[PDB]
Amino acid sequence: EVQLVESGGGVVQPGRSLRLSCAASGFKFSKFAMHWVRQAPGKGPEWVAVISYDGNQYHSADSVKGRFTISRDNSFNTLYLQMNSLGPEDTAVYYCARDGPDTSGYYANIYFDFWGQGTLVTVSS
Amino acid sequence: QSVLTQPPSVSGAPGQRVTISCTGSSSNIGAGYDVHWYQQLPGRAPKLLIFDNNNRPSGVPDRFSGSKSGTSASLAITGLQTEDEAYYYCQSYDNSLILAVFGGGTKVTVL
Amino acid sequence: TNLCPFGEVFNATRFASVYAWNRKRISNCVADYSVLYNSASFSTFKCYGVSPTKLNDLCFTNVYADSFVIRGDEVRQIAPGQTGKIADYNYKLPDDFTGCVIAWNSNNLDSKVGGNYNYLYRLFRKSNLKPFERDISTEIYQAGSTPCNGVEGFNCYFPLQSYGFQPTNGVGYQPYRVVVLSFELLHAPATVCG
Ligand SMILES: *[C@@H]1O[C@H](CO)[C@@H](O)[C@H](O)[C@H]1NC(C)=O
Repeated sequence: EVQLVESGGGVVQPGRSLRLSCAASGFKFSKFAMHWVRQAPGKGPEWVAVISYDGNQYHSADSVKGRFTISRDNSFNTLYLQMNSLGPEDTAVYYCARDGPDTSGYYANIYFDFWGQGTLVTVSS
Repeated sequence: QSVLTQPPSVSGAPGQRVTISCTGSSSNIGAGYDVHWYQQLPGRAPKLLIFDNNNRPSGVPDRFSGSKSGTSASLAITGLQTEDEAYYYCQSYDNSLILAVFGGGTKVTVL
Repeated sequence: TNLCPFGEVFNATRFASVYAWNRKRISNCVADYSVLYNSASFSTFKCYGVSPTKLNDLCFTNVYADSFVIRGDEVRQIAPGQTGKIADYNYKLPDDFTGCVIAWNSNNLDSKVGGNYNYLYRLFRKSNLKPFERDISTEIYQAGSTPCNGVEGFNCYFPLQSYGFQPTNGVGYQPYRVVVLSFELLHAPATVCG
């Protein structure tokens, strides 16, 4: 069964940096690309970043560009997300999601088939 | 913020049908990209419900159907029960902003 | 009086890889090239041996149409008498070619965030291609002196390479869709004109 578990969330004062990860199991982790998706409390989900299946190519959302860096370890079956200089608008429940296997029409369509559980990340003092 | 526009809430009673309409702009849906739907139970991670136009995945009842036309999409629930008390989201892709976009979400209520 | 099917070749959802280009025969029907030439959406329309304007007045026995997707910098190698990694190992045009070459940018359809790796192109081969030939054998390449089989360790390289397409690439890296026609213009009763 495809299952993903994440950890690394906690309360932090503004201005610091955090690093969290989720570990996959039950499928060939090398073959599939991965995405990071956050969800603010009360609103809809928002897309964050994506990494290729080998780590050579990646992409990030315009909102968090220059602050969020993502990395991947193919042998260890873990992928990491690094945040620098957290702001008050970064409180969410970050999920790590798996890219869709088959999408039929066109090549630019993306969808998320298996989701993790999420970690509560909040910033205050 | 949510690029796709979605109604805030849809009411209903067991027995009949309810519909959710997810409308988009020229770039996101009018270009030709498809529409996907997820279901998020209260207190649980969102789960894929309708990938691609209709095309239900494994392990789902047939009560859920969807279609896309023009610049909008609609999801249909048939023979509603009390079990469907949750949130539903519509997702697509945008070629001008260059990122995946999500809908505002609709809370389906069963009376 | 059949309209001729140019709509399931130009508007196909997914083109094929350059190393396995797909060819379609065209017969009977009634071609109409004025609409194609007046679309004003193609960035390249080169015709060898016949001017595009006079294409509604002469007709042929059959018309061949083959299509593929290649990089934005290799589009100049699809021409008679050119050299490169595409013209030598993937697609070769004879020197007495008579047809038209059409290409247009297709970034919005063939590239996705995180990289698109479903398009391949041959990169290693022991000899160049004769005009209008395909090869789809993926036998391990033999380089150096020591012979190797079924292994890719040292001096034995997998032939096919993978294009990496992303929407943020430069103009010289975004994918391009190419369609090449060909006309015989010799003998036999003609079948395609109007
Ligand atoms: C492809 O579809 C578009 C949609 O309007 C149409 O304008 C165009 O003529 C079609 N291509 C061909 C070669 O007919």
